[PDB]
Amino acid sequence: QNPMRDLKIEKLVLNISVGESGDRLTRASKVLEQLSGQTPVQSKARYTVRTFGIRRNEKIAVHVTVRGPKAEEILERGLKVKEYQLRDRNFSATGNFGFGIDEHIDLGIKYDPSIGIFGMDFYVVMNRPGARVTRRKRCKGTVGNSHKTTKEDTVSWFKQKYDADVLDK
Amino acid sequence: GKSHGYRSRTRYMFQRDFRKHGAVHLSTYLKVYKVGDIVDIKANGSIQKGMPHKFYQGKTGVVYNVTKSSVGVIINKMVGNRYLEKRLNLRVEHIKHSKCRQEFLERVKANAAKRAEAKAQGVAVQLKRQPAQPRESRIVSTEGNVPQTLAPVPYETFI
Amino acid sequence: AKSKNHTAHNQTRKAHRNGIKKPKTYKYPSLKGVDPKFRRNHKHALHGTAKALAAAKK
Amino acid sequence: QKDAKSSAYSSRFQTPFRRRREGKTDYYQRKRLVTQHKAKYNTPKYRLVVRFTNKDIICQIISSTITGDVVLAAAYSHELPRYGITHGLTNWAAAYATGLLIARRTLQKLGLDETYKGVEEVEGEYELTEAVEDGPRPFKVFLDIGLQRTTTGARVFGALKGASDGGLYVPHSENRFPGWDFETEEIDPELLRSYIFGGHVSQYMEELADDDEERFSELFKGYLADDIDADSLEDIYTSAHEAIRADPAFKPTEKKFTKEQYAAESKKYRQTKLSKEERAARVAAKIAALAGQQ
Amino acid sequence: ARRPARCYRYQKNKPYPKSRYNRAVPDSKIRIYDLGKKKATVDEFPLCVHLVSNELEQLSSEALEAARICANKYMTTVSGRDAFHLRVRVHPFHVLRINKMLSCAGADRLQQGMRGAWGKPHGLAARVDIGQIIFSVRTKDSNKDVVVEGLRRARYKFPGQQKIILSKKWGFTNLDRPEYLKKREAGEVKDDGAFVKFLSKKGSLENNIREFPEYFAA
RNA sequence: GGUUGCGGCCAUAUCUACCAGAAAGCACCGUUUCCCGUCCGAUCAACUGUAGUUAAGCUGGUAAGAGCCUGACCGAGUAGUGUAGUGGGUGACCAUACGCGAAACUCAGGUGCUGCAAUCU
RNA sequence: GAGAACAGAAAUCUCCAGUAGAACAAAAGGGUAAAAGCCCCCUUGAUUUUGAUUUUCAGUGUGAAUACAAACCAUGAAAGU
RNA sequence: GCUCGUAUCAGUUUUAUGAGGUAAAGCGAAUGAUUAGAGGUUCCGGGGUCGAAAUGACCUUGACCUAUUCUCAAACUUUAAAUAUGUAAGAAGUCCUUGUUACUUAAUUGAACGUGGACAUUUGAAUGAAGAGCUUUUAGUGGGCCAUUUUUGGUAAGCAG
Repeated sequence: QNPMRDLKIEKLVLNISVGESGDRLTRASKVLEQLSGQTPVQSKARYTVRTFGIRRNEKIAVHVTVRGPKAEEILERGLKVKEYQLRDRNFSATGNFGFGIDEHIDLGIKYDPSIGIFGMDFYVVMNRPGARVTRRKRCKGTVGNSHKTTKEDTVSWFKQKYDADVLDK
Repeated sequence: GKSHGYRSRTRYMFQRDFRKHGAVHLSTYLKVYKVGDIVDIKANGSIQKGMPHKFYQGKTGVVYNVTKSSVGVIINKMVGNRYLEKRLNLRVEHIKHSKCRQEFLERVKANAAKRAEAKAQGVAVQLKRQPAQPRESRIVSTEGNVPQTLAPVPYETFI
Repeated sequence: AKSKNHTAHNQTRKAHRNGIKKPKTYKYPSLKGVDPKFRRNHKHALHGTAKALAAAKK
Repeated sequence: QKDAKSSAYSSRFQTPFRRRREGKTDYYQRKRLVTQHKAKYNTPKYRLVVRFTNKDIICQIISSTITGDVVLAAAYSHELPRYGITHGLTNWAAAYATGLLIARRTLQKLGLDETYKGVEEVEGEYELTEAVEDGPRPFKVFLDIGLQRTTTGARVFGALKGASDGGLYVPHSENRFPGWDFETEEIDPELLRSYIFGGHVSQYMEELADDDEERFSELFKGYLADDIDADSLEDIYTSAHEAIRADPAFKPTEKKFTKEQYAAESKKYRQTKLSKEERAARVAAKIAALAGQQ
Repeated sequence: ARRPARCYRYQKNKPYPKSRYNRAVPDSKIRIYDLGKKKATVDEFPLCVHLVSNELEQLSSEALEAARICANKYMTTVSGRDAFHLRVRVHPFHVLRINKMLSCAGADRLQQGMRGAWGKPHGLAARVDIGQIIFSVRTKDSNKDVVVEGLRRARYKFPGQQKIILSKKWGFTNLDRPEYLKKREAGEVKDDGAFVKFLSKKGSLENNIREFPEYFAA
C-alpha cells in the first residue's frame, strides 16, 4: 500500500562556486537570477586555506534553491543537456542526486559576451509528503525507515520519469 | 605564588552532576520560603548569580529575609573561638528546604495526638523518645533449623 | 635564617580554653538587612496594632 | 563507522525533559512565566495558554503547582458552533472569539463579571483596563505562546485581543496586531477591526467570487451551502460576540456513552503486553526451532 | 651511570605518570611484553605459572627488561621458542626523579643545596602490590618444571621477594581447568585469535546464532 | 482505556529494527488576496476543513536487543578505614582486638508513573 | 558518511548520524543546546542616590562580588531580564 | 567583678536530616596513557604478478573499523567509603469566627507582628553540668621543638616543609 509515500521533488539547488568575488560573482548571480526567476544568495568561505588560495568570508560561491514546477522544469532542462545518462555514483545513499553541467547556454540562456561561460551544479533533494515532521518547529520528529528516501527507489523513480537510464559505473 | 579566589578549590564542589546538567526543573522555583524556614545550601553550578561561597556549601541556615528571586539565610560560622552570625543572599536554585525540621514538626503533631488520646483515656502514652534498648529474652527453636557446624577453611592460592 | 612558616598547632586548644560556646540567641532578631518595603509595612502595621490594643484595653 | 552508537554513548547520554523531547514546551520561557516573586509568597501566576492545532484553538487559564499545572477555565474553538461560529474555527476572528469566551468564563467563575465588563463595542483600538475606584483589580493573566512564533498579525495575538477586550488585564503591546505598520508606530484600528470581524475572509470571498469561481466552489463550500455572504459573516461574528457575553457558562456534552464503556471498547481493541513466562517460552521456541535445526 | 635501585625501591611518592605535565621522560627499557608463541590458541597452552610479588614496592623498567630477557632466553634454550607464552603483567608507568647537576669537586659553591630541588625525570618503574602478578607463562603441562625454572632464573633480577604459583586457571583465561573444560565440551567458548570468547546467556539470539555456530548446531 | 492542551518527576521515559492502531483527537495534507520572513509559502504568516492515513509523525506491542532503573543472606564482611598494644617483621609491610564498611564475567526483576481541564463504538 | 563539473584528503556540500567530542577575548577549572554557542533587530543598566551583605578578615581597609529599596531607562507581546 | 541561681549549656553519644569526591575501585564507562592477538574495496604510507592496461585475483604497520578487559593516572573519572563536618530534637513551641498595615493579593487571599483561647506533674532522646551570662582592664608571648598517624620535596638525613 502506497497512499502518499510516493517520491516528490523537495527542492533543486543550482550552485555556481566562483573562484573569487567581484565582477565574476555578480555575473554568476545575474545568470542564476535569470535562470531561476529569483535572486540567488552568495556563500562566503567557511575557513581560509593558503594552499587553496581563498580567504575566510570571501563570497566564494553563489547558489539558488527552487521548488515545485520551476524545479521540475529546470531539472528537465539540465537533463536535456546531460542526455539522460546518469550513474549510481551520481545518486546518493539518502535518495538525493545531482549532476554538474558546463556552458549554461545549453540550458537555453541567450549568450552575452560579458557573462561568458559559467558552469554549475544541480542537486535535487528527493522526498515524499511528510518531511514537515522533521522540518517544523513544534513536535519535531524523524521519519520512519518505511518513509525514508533511498538509493534504489530514487533511481527507480528517476528511470521511470522520462524513462532515463543509468550506467553500471 | 598562592591563589585564594572566591571559587578557589571548588572544582568538584560546583560540578553539576552526572547526567543532570543543563536547565533546572521548575519545582525549585515553585517552592516558597518564609522567614524562619530552615534551608540547606547546595550551590547550583549552572546558575552563577547569587551563588553561595564554598564555605556555606552544605550548611543549614534559617531564613531571615525574602526578596524577589532570592532569600536571606542566617548561618553561624566558627571564627576562632566563637560563632559569628553571617547573612547570605542566596538564590532558590542554591537553597533547598531541610527535612530534619519537617520530621520534627510531624513528631510534634504526633505528640499532640498522643496527648489528646491520653486526655481521653490515660494509658501512659510516654511521649519522649528512647534509645535502642538492649534486647529482651527470647527463645530460638530448631524445627528445620538444626545448627549447622562451621569450621575455619584451609588456605588456598585461588589465583 | 629561615623560620617556621605556618602551623595550626595549639590553635584548637587555645580556642577551647574558653572557646566555642554558641552565639547568644534572642527573641526579636534585628530587622537590619530585611527588605525596606517590608519594613515600611511593618512600621505601619505595628503602629496600627498598638493603637488597636490601646483602644481595646487602655 | 557511520552508525556508531556505542554502549558508552548510550550510557553517558543525558535525555532532555520529556516535553522538550516531545517538542511541546519551552522551559527557558516557562521558567520566567511560572517563577513567582518570592515575597509574593504563594499567590498564583496565571498564564493564558493559547495553542493552535489544525481545525481547533485551545485557550486555557492555568496556574502552576508542584504536582502539575492546574486549569482555571478553558475555552475551545470547537464549542463556537454553540454560539454561532461554525465555519473558520481556526482563523483570526475565531481566535478572538474564543479568547473573549475564555475571558468571560473566567470572570464569571471568579465573580468579576459585572465589574470589568471589558469592551463591548470593539473598534480595533489599543486600550488598557483602567483602575476602578475602591474596587478589586482586574484579573491579571500573562499570555503563553509556547513554541509559536511571535509575529505581527498572529492568531495568538488574536486570542490575546479577545481576552483583553473580554476584561482580563493581559499586559501587551499593540505592535504585534494586524494593521500595525512598522514604518509608522501607529496602529490601524480599522484594519484591526476588519480582522476582528473576519474582513480578511470576507474580502477574500469577494475577490475569489469575482476572479476565480472554481476556487470559490472548491473552498468556501460550506459557506456556499449555508448561504453566508461577505456582508453576513460580520453579522454572525457580532452575534457570536453577543451570545458569548450573554452565556459563557460552559455547558459540556453528554458523551453519548459512559466512561466505563469507552474504557471497555478501547481496552479490548488495544494491544496487550506479554507475560514474562510466555516471553521465556518464546525465547525457548526460538532456541528449539531456529537454533536447533529440529 | 644510573642511580642504584635501592634509592627507588619503595613506593614513597604518589604515582607520577608521563602526562601533559611531565611531557619529557625517557623511553621505557622494556618494550616487548609478550614473547614465545603469543599467537597460540587457548587450548594449546593449558598450564599457567605466575611470578608474583610478595612485597609492595617498585620494579624498574631496567629490572623488568633484564628478567624478561633472562626468562625468555632460558625458555628458548631449553624448550624452544614455540613451547610457551610469556607475558609481563606490569607496565612501568611511574616516573622517577633526580636532581643531577654538573659534577665537580667543591661544588658547594654553586650547587644551591636543597633550594629548588625538584627532580627531572630519569627512570621508569612499575608499582606492584602484594599478590600482584609480575610474570605469567602459559605452556603445556609437560613443560611445568622448565617454566618454573625459567621464572626462578628471572626472579634474581628483581628486588624483594617473589613467589612462583601454578594457577588453577586454564592458560590465560579466567576459568579454572574443570570449568573451562566443561564450557569447552559445551559450545560456550569460541577460539578468537589468541584469547577466547564466551557465549553470554544474555544478548540477541540472532547474533548468538551468527556467532557460536557449534553451541546451537548440535 | 484512547487522545489533546498545559504539566510534575526528568531514560522504568532514551536508542536500534520490525509489526499494529477501531473511534475521536493530533499530524501530514489543499491554497496564496490580506498580517507576515527568507534565494526558496520548504520552515515561519495567513485562508479553507472539502479531496487520503498507517505513508510518516504519534501511540502501543515485539527483542535470551544496547542503555537505564530497583533489589540480592552467590560474590564481600572482601578493598578501604577510626581506635589499641613495650604486637610480628631488618625493612617493605603484615596479623590480631574493639567498630564502620565500598564496582563489575555477576544474578533476579522492570522498561514510565502520575496532576488539572477537554473529547472519544 | 554518502556527495558536484573543473575541484583535488583540507573551497563550493544536499541529505544522514551527531550529548556538545564545538564555541564562549585570554590561563586553568567549572558552566551552557528551541543556549550562555552562531546569525539578525533594538539598544546604553558600563546610569543616579545612598545603605545591607559574602570572600580575604582584626570580622580593619583595599579589590571583587551578592540580594534588595527608591528612581530613571533599555529590551520584549509579555512574563521578565 | 557585675546580673542572676541550675538555666538563652557541652572538644560526647543517639535519632532524624544534609553536604563532600579523599581511601578504595574503574578503564569489553568519558579524558589521557597502554600490550598483544581474526576479516576488510591499496581512489586511502611504502614492496611483485595475466602484461602496452587498473575493481575476474595474496602477503608487510596498521591510517580507518570490529566491543575481545595486558597494565595505569597528584593536576582522569560513572561509583564511592571510614574519620571528620552543618542543622534539628519545643513554652521565643504546636493548633482556631480573628485584629493591624500605605506591603502583597483578582479577592480579609497572603506576609509579618499580635489580643483572646487548648496544652501538669514525662515540656517532647542519652550522659554530664565541683554554678550559668559575660563586662572592664592588663601581663607575658608572637625563634619553638618532639611523638604513633596522614603527608610534600629530597637517594637520604638527628634534613626541610
